Amino acid sequence: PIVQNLQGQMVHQAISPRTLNAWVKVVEEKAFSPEVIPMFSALSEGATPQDLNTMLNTVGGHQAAMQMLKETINEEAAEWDRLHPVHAGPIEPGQMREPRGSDIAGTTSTLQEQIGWMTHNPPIPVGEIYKRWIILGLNKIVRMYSPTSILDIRQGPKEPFRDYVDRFYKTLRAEQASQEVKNWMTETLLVQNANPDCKTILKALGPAATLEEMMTACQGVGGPGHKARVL
Amino acid sequence: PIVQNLQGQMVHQAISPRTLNAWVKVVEEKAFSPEVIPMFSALSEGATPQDLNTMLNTVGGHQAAMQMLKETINEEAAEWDRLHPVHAGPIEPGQMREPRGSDIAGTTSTLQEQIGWMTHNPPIPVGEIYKRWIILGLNKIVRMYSPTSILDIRQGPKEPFRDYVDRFYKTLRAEQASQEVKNWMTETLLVQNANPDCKTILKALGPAATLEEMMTACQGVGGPGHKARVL
Amino acid sequence: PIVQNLQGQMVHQAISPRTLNAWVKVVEEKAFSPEVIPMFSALSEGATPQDLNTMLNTVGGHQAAMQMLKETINEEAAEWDRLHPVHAGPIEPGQMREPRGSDIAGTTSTLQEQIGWMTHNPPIPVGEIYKRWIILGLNKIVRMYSPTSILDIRQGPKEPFRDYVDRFYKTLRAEQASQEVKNWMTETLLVQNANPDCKTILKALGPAATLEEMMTACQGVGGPGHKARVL
Amino acid sequence: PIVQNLQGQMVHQAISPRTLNAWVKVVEEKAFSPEVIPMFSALSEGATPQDLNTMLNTVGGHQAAMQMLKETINEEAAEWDRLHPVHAGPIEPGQMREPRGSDIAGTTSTLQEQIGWMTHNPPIPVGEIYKRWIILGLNKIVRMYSPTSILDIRQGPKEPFRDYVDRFYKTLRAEQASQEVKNWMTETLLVQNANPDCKTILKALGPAATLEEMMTACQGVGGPGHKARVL
Amino acid sequence: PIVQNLQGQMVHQAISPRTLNAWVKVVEEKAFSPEVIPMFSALSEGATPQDLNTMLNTVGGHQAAMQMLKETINEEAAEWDRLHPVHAGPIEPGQMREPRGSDIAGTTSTLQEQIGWMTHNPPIPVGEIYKRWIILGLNKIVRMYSPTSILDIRQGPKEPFRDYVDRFYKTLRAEQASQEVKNWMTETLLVQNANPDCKTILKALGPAATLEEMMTACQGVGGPGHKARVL
Amino acid sequence: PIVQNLQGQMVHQAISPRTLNAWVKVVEEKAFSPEVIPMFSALSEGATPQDLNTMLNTVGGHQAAMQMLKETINEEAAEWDRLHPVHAGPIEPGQMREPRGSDIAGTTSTLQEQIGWMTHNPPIPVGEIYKRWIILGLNKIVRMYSPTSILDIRQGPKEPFRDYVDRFYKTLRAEQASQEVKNWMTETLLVQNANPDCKTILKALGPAATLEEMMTACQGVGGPGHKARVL
Repeated sequence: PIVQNLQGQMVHQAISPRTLNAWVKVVEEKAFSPEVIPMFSALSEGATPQDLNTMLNTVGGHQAAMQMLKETINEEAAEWDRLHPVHAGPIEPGQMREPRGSDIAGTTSTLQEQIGWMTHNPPIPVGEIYKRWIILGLNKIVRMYSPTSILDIRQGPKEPFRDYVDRFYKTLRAEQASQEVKNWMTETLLVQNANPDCKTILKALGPAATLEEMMTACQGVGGPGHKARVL
Repeated sequence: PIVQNLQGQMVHQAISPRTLNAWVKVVEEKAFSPEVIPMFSALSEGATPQDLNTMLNTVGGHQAAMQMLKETINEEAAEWDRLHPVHAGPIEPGQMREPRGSDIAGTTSTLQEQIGWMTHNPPIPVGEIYKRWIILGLNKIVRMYSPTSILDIRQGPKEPFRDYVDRFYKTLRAEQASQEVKNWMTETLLVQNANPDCKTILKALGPAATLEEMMTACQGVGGPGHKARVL
Repeated sequence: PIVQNLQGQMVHQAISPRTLNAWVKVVEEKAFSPEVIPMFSALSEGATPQDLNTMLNTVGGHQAAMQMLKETINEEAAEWDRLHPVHAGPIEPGQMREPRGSDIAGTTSTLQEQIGWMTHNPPIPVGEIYKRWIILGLNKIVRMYSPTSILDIRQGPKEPFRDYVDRFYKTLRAEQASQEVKNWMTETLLVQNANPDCKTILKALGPAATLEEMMTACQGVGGPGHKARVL
Repeated sequence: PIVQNLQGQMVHQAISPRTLNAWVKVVEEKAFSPEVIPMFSALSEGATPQDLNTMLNTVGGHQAAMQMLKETINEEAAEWDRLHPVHAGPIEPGQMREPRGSDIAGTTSTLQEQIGWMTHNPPIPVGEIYKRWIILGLNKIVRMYSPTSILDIRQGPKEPFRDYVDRFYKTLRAEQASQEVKNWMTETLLVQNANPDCKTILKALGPAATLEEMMTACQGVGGPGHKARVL
Repeated sequence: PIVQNLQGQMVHQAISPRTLNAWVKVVEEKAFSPEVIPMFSALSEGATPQDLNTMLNTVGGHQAAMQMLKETINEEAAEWDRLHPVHAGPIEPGQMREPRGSDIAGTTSTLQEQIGWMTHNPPIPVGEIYKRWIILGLNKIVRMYSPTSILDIRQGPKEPFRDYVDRFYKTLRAEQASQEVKNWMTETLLVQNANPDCKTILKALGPAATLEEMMTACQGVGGPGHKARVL
Repeated sequence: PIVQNLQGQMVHQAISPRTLNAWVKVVEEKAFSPEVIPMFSALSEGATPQDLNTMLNTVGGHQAAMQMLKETINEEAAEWDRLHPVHAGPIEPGQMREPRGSDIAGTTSTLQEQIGWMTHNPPIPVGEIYKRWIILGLNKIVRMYSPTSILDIRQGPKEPFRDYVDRFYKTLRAEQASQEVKNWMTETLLVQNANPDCKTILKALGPAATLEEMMTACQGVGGPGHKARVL
């Protein structure tokens, strides 16, 4: 990784292998749940492409999904090669070469080379770009492997609103369709697939009613207060 | 995180996945509680608004909680909107631009602008501002996860004052009413829903008497259904 | 806490959450036992009032004992407030005002200000005074848990004196009895209800003995359990 | 190792027992998996040849395997001596000299010379060469005691495609055949040993198509839902 | 404990709850065995009496033992008063006072007296004085609660000499008698209580060979099953 | 123990009982074993001779070999002391004395001077000498506890040159058998009861074939060695 807030010059610094074992622990235990991606976002911060392949390639398991990840990163590399014109040397003797797509994967590049483009005036953030390609591919892997579908989250007759919301959100989180697509569902579908006791407050009483009145909706067996269950 | 320092200039510091993994170990295995609030408060000390977000976005479980937390912040963001001036003349120097409420909450702002506002004279304490707005959504969660309802608890007929007080005090604290109301729970309701030996001792002891005597009451007695006392 | 202890150069450092979480687990597992009291003293060493408030209120242990521990902080600050009458209240740009009861607990006050009384000449011992208010509150909770009966610990005719001496020193650690009340019990409990062969030996010794002499005594019971030199 | 990032990068740090225990656990779970080579690359960041020897003899299990690895070290160490005619400078330690393949494997060298060499201008990268020799013996064991032959795996009779390729890509990963054979096995052995109506889909999609289109196919083989993670 | 020795700026530190949880697992495990005497004596070199009273009162079990430790300390605090009275010569304002034996055990002294005496030149080391009454205390508990005799150990018929010699040296360490007597014990009892076939091997080996020779001879009687008994 | 992260200044901290205990945790659980020696090196770099004396005397187990090691660390002191000319100074302000046998072991030395020597420029490394002395005692306990009699390790009559490896190389890790007589073990004894096909491969290549060449020889008997090493 590269560190530049301890003193004002960039210096390279080793990865802790314990953290790698913890990232392995989180995808070994929790798999393709959309919550894992935060640990990786924290992992990949302030990295090089050499740190990034180490991070991608420490996950030994899940190789269909890693091979889907590998296809997504090859297609962004390949996009990068056809969106530029074809020459890639220094503009003038003694200036540096231009980043290729494969250099961004650290494939055809070495640590000093990647870091001199990161420290140059102006720099090219090849590490943050390679992290994007993984992060797209993680967002892809969570959706592909989600067991539930966001239109068919439907509220039972014995299920609290808070329990419905816990099923809806996680599934909504793991689905990869757009932000406004996602907000539009929370105006529509969230109401639509609610049980009539919850839906009755959400349609008729609307914006006027308290947040609390909605979150304690469809929980009235035994009156106020939350109900202890082992599940 | 950030390193404010004794006489040096304040400085940014490298992300910890081990803090992050450690934080949601409480959410996953202890759940949300008044007891989380000073651990979260000590854990989120020295944190930027972006570190605060990384921590909250990690949380996978608890999504009717997470939605209660987002909504409860949107009131205090929109409160920040009208406090902010319509016109007051020229923007201060030594700061990148001037924030609005989303820029406080790390939402729209870059980690340079955030530390920029801290480094300006005087400081804008964006992450300390935000740190309460989370605690308010935390407060709201505490009132949606309460399972003891302050009227309908009582002391059982021969049950310890030690266990009753634990019963009444931990309920009282999560109840969201004014202190004058909270004092009425302890003045009236308390006595009343206590069994006759614990009220009778409390009636019998004077105002400068020991609480070590009150706190041992009702251990090895028969109470209603089993007594021989006429009162 | 404060670091550079007792040296003319003291500076505050935030408590690690790992340290705090060690104090939360120490408290949840060992509970309000005699053992945990000096464990609190270590952590209290150079704690501020503002750390001490965190330590007291972050813990998920029995609340009726915590409420009497808090009610001793309230008794001790109205006593201090009784001890020193205080002239002139807070003013906005002021410094080095007199410390009220509320402020020594850290309630009406802020970190920089608490620091101000500790770095004064000669220094106020702001956390020590509050620290002593907690230690009393601890000691009172041990008297609530005390065995009802000292006369039903096992003290029959085969029960050995060293194991009985544990049974008694644990019955005493809970009671916390004065040297004049212990002098009554060493004769007419301890040495009286010793097993026959050991009490014959203890009748020759007499009960005014030291523990070192009492433990040295008892060679003439069968086997090696009571002997001080073993063949 | 040196993990130093401030100053002249010269201050050596001791490797930790705790880290070497977390490493020893990985060998206990997964000795023969290629997810170990990046964990071990991550553990050998910044190592001296003393440290590399400490880490090689920390593993106690897999006797024949770590004595294959040591065979492999000694072969390259002897390769090195007939690759280089005439080693420059003293034949004895502790004066300016060319490290032999034995000084490189740490055997005739000292930490004192190993730091001299790594701190030289240009730096002589003894802990990196010694790393690469361990990596070459480690890959050979990892391929040698691999559990799966690529040829003998097949799809199961009422089995999905998703768990069949979960194994096939992971098996193609520690495969010893070169990329041109690896693409023939992808091209042929995948779709040869696929079950008949998936073979249908495979050939209908063709080879150039995204893997993601194939990962959503052959799911009605598993039928109705009955075992996935609860939201 | 006192840290940062020999730079010209001594520092004091405090003991973390996680350290304390580790300490009292170890002291309650090894209370009656000599194993405890090095642990205490190492931590004395860096401990104030306030540090040593922390290590004493956190242990939490063995009340006859651990209190008799404290009685021994107050016994030897009394001794100190009449072996050296404070202040035989002059005394004046601004001069550092002589320690009393209650100032040694920390009971009457402040922490600044205790660091002040220690950090003088030639030093007054009150931590090293207090360690004598501690180590005496430790020998009194392990002497009284260890019933183990050097006079009942022996080698059975199928017992390895290495197994007998290891138990004998462990019971030798436990036995409190001066080295010249122990040299006698090895001379005599160790040959005398050895197994006849092996008293013959030692008669054939003679008296002037090494400890390595006795324990590597005379082994392997235990059928196939011998491997469980010896390492 | 000492720690240093920066040039030309450092921090001696007091010995953790947690880290003392880890060493005890390796000895109590795994005893004397090859991997004690790595772990012990990784631990002991920052340790003073007083740290190392604490680690030895805290052992409670394996007491006869702790004596064998005590004799070994003492005779190495004697060999260091005897074989350099003696000109043994006193404690002299601003002059460093010449380490002698007893000084290297802490015996006739004190904590200031142990930091002194270890942290000079160029260093005087007494704890690095003292490491090697302890190590040389430990090779003897291991060599006693490890297997022996390389001649008696035979191949089953139905074995296909394949399963002897793990006991055979454990004995060769224990002490190295010389290349001619290890050829002779292989040619004369080891292959003697073997199938004709394995006897034809072993004689063609010679007794000194690679462990890679032999484990990939004799294919498809189904004998000894046809089990998984990790499952």
